[PDB]
Amino acid sequence: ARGPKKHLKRINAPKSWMLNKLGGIWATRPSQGPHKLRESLPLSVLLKERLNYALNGRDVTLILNDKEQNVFVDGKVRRDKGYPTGLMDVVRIEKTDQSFRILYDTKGRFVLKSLSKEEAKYKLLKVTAKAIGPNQIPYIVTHDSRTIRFPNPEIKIGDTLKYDLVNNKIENFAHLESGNVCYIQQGNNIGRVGIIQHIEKHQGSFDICHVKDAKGNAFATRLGNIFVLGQGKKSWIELPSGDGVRETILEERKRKFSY
Amino acid sequence: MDTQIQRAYQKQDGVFLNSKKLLAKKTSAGVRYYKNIGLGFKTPKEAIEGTYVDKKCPFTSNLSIRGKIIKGLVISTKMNRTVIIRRDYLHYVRKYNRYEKRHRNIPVHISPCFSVKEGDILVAGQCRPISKTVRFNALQVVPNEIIGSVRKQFLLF
Amino acid sequence: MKFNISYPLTGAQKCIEIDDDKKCNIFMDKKMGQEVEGDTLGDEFKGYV
Amino acid sequence: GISRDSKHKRRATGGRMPVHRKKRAFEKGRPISMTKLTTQSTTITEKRRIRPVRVRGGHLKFRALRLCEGNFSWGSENITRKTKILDVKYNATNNELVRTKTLVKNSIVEIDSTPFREWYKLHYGIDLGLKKDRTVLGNKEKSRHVQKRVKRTKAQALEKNIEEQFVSQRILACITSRPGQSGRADGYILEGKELEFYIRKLQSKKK
RNA sequence: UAACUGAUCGGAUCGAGGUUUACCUCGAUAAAUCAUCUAAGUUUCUGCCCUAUCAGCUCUCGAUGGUAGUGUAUUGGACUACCAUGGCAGUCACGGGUAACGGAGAAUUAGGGUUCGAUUCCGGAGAAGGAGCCUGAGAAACGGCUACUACAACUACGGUUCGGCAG
RNA sequence: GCGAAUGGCUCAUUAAAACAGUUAUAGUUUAUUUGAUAAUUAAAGAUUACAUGGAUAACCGAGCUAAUUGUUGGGCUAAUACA
Ligand SMILES: [Mg+2]
Ligand SMILES: [Mg+2]
Ligand SMILES: [Mg+2]
Ligand SMILES: [Mg+2]
Ligand SMILES: [Mg+2]
Ligand SMILES: [Mg+2]
Ligand SMILES: [Mg+2]
Ligand SMILES: [Mg+2]
Ligand SMILES: [Mg+2]
Ligand SMILES: [Mg+2]
Ligand SMILES: [Mg+2]
Ligand SMILES: [Mg+2]
Ligand SMILES: [Mg+2]
Repeated sequence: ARGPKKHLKRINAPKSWMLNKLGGIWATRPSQGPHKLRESLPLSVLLKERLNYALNGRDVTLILNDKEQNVFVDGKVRRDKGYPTGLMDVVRIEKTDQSFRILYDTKGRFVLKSLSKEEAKYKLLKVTAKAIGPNQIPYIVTHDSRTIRFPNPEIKIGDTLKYDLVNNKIENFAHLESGNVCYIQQGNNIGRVGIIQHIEKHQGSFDICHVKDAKGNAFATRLGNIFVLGQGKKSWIELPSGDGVRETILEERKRKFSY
Repeated sequence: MDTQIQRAYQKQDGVFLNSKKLLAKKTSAGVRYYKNIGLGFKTPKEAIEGTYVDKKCPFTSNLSIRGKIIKGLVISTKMNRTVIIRRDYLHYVRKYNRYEKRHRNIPVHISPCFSVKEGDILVAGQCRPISKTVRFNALQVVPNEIIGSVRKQFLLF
Repeated sequence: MKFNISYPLTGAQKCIEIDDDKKCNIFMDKKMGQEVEGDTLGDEFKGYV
Repeated sequence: GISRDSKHKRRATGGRMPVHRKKRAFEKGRPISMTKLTTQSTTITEKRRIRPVRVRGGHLKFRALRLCEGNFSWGSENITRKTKILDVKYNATNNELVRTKTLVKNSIVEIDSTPFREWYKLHYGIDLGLKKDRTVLGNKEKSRHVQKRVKRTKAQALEKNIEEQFVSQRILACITSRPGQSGRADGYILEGKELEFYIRKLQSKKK
């Protein structure tokens, strides 16, 4: 192909953005950042269609360009129409001191969870890779594309850390092993939260995992899609749509219109 | 003098020890490149105490194996350390609701270690492109007997 | 052959028209930037380079 | 646009193979770069010449066209000094490369023993000049000179082939570097297995 | 540890807001390596419409494999040299036709089918035909360049064109 | 300094080729982004670091052709250009 793509089509932009089909023809294309294209929510989407603080396109252009700084992502200022806010992030709306979790539904739509000045401090990080680099030093990396220097050594590659944004400090981690709580970042099963049952590795190039939860449903997904929302039953963050558990179309009806 | 020259103009290893070994005049000097592709595969006894210098081997080289792993019958023994395996599968036919027979031929590389024979089942791994056709290396060989035509032979192995 | 004669030192831009053939005959078969002896212009150019 | 697309070939079953794509730029194929030697400036003044080529990513790749000095390492001792290469002999790939003293990654050549001679002298007290004067030590044997002994006694049984080499001034070694790729020319000094062998190619080659 | 090159990098740059000093605070931007994002090469396996009034095909230069090198961003006969003679086929090779770019899909449908998909998504190919290239992180680009074939525009016929509407 | 290699149009070519569903990259390149990382400036040289050096657009002025975002030619000063 000519070179590298550079736009994005209304029609082609992820169902996670709950986008306007009739809308236009395009859609703000996520900027190369911390999260992958599909797994992200560009700010313009976050304020216009989400919060609804903005509206028309120029509305954003003001907000992120205005010399006041109205948007914060993980304790930092952002002024990019399409910064890819990803899973388990913390976004603050300066002018109102609003704090949000970037989390998927139970139906897989990006949801905004309101946090208390309390959780707004800690953010959950999942461990990408772990190896030693320059001059005998250990480095850990998080999905959030965080690069960590001198990390606690009791941390295996597929771990989950709790991060104190305020001090850029770590605390209480927890690997994925039979008996923990987890969130699935993507898949025919995303947005779910349950107890890890067991992890059968097949090495041939793809390991799998099982899970249980509230109504004790059986879940199946690939490791790469498991995010440890916590150690031993206690979750670490407040979940959207009540608990991370979806209902039969049948259970939804009976709960709402009670059929 | 044989395994070394034999026509070709030299045959070392990936781990260029040799001549320098004369420095460790007491322990074991006769080192050869040792490896283990793992993936639930035993490393051939013959592979270790061999004099063979095959760079295209999966135990004597920096040749990896990844993803696709095959099992198929062998067709030809000719060619230098390369063999053709034939796989026999059925194809379904939407309309008639039935199947037909079909065979894909595969270029496989054979490290000297295991000994070939025509008409035996073989196990190939997915190794990087080694040539126009080659893209599979032998990792486990099972000897088998077919009384005659290898072509006639068709087994949903 | 018309001449666009510039004088570094001061910044003098002058233009001379030299119709007669005989004078210009010295510029023929000379390379770029060569040293011209502008005495083949006995006129106003008495002893110039 | 000397390309290298595998399209202009014939699939397994030798039937010609189709094309709809004009030669695309990423199939680049740069002009070969034979590499000669200045161990004979009879004409060639400028000793060594290396031209840098702008490669993909944006990097540069230095290309060796003409040379005269490379770097070599003595396997056994773990020594490595930059020396002047002499004449190329036996290129294996083809004998023409030897006829044009071209430098292939694996071209077997000769070098000046000087740096190695100089060193083997300082660390063992053995010059390697014609055999008789063999050693050259100190006058008094009480202090640190006691080590040149300890090492020298390490039965420095440097193959009968390594020995002859030094004295002759010439040294055998093969190269390990793509001149057309990095611009340099580095090689290891020949020994045991290959030495004995490559030499044979040379003995029988001429005889 | 040994040495090689030194054309790798290690800031001679730029704001604003503060404030009785010694300065202080928040930024711009340049640029190296590792990650990261983005995208791209190349790749495994499986699947295509008619047709033998197409049965043997590929192999003088590569056709199949081995060796060493080139070359590339890297793998590879991708190209060179030397060596072996293979590689494919009636479970249709090789060759030919297609008013054939492939999908997602479209029309009618008891079930099974029949016929289409130039055409909003995706991937591919191309910009008059064809080859070559500059530049760049990135194209053989083509609303950039060079030559040829056929052409388009101006001319004081010397020469010129930012001349290619499949936007 | 970036961009101009996105898009936009078209289907002529093109039947394991392209494509699709799959897989590999331990066989690779990726400007822009996000996270992190740098105590030692190489030798010879040379040396100011409270910080170096030289030149050129724009401009001034002369000019060519019937001709075009053609360009000669002289004089003037700045960079994250160049050195
Ligand atoms: Mg943008
Ligand atoms: Mg893997
Ligand atoms: Mg039967
Ligand atoms: Mg770079
Ligand atoms: Mg100030
Ligand atoms: Mg090779
Ligand atoms: Mg055909
Ligand atoms: Mg069709
Ligand atoms: Mg299209
Ligand atoms: Mg593709
Ligand atoms: Mg039109
Ligand atoms: Mg295929
Ligand atoms: Mg001037």
